[PDB]
Amino acid sequence: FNKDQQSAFYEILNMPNLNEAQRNGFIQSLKDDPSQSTNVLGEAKKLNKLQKAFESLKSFQ
Amino acid sequence: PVLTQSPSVSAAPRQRVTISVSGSNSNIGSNTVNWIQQLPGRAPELLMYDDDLLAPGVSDRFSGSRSGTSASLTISGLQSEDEADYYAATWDDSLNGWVFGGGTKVTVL
Repeated sequence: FNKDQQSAFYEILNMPNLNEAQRNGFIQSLKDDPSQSTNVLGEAKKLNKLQKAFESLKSFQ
Repeated sequence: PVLTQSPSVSAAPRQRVTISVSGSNSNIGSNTVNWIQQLPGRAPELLMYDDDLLAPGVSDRFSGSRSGTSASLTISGLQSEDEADYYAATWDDSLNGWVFGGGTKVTVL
């Protein structure tokens, strides 16, 4: 990996509100699309925050 | 509820309305805010997350902000369909869990 792919990869490995299909999808995207690693990371962060928000909704009911 | 929202706002169609929530250092002061919408007689749904992002399929007439220990939700071009109870949600680092407001009822005339 280049530096961008490697930093996006490490963060994406750790995200607790991704499932393994999503995580593996973002990691394949980093491999396929190295010049957009920061974009891939942004998409993964948004999804992680949305699925974390869905947990707050479950807690609320 | 750990978070403080004003219980009710009255409004008319086509106006803007802004509702707010007050928190403290270890909840809103440290964590991004979510908004939950409960339409009359419907289950609650996610409206907004990460302070200012729209949940999938939510109208771009909703916008949100977080500053210091406060957060706000603004509804533009108010519609009869917007009459609902709006609840704030965030993580609390002192309680180590989800905290919520008691809801703001928005009535539309």
